Amino acid sequence: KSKLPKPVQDLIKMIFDVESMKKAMVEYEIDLQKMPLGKLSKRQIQAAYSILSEVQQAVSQGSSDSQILDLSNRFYTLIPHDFGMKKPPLLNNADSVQAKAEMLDNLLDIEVAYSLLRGGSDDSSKDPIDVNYEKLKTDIKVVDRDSEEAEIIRKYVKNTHATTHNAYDLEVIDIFKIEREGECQRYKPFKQLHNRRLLWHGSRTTNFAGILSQGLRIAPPEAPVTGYMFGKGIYFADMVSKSANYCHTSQGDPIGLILLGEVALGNMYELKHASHISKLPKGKHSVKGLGKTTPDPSANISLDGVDVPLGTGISSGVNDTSLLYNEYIVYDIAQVNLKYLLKLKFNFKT
Ligand SMILES: CCc1cc2ncc(CN3CCN(c4ccc(C(=O)NC)nc4)CC3)cc2[nH]c1=O
Repeated sequence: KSKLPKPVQDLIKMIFDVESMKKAMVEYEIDLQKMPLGKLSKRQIQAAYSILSEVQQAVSQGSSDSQILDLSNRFYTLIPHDFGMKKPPLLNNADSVQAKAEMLDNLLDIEVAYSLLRGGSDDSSKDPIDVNYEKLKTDIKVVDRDSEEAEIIRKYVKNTHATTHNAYDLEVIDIFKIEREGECQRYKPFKQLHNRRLLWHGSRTTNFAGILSQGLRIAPPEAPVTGYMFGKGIYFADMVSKSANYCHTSQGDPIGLILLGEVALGNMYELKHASHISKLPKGKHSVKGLGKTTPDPSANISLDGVDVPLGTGISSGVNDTSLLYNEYIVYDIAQVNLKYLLKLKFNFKT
């Protein structure tokens, strides 16, 4: 029987749950009889991204519905969807391509989780919770509720829930301090960069075995750059609720997981609207999508030399922006050092 703290054991059980992975695939309208969890592979996902790229080239060039049909059908051949004996919906627009690119990004983390469960050894004398914990190659410690770091984190949660995200409220259940093996070494060139910020990154519970094992990653070269607002990078928010929406929790599944990462932003490339960029302009280290609302800059505090933007939301003074709240994007995976993982209870008001 595991000697791991009970919150850590509950975390491992949550993230390695196979029925949750199947549920996530059904939510995507994936046909599990044709493409079960076990048959998902990086080469099939990468091929589907390439087809999505072809569909997008065809839509941006103003092709007809009759022209696009063959391209759209190719995507469904690679990733079989649950439509029985009916014609699947046509992928003939930017929105349809973006939704599919987002689904494939998730499949990449689901594939990692399942490959970890299937690729090791079987020993009945060991607690499977300890076996699965070791597969993450991440030290996970419970942060003491009465500590200085816990007070800072709870204040960040309490102060940055947007009024426009008021259909639910958040309750912090557990705060974990995380250290992925090799991440500190990888982060070393960026450890003293200016503008290092502690930012949020939400994801579905089914992504976390992938995130803890492999870290936050960028969609592969096959992925269409136009399927993401600021291109292919790692996206973060300074408002807890903006990132909590990416957990995709519901009344039927109200427990989510959210990360706090130290992000080396350096010289920010400030943008108000979509820019499907491949690379950053010379001298820039990140993109800052300018929101209408920002946490109050005078309330910014420091936690182990990193800026924590935990002030309540105020007007940024930015006009004519596509964004209600800020977002930060890095285009090199080495610019992120994951620090904390929070288990949240979503209390739905609807
Ligand atoms: C503005 C705040 C914000 C934005 C946000 N945007 C997207 C996502 C979804 N997430 C993107 C990365 N994704 C990949 C998985 C594997 C690979 C891989 O294996 N690549 C090689 N790549 C990509 C998994 C799905 C979550 C988000 N959370 C937030 O808080």
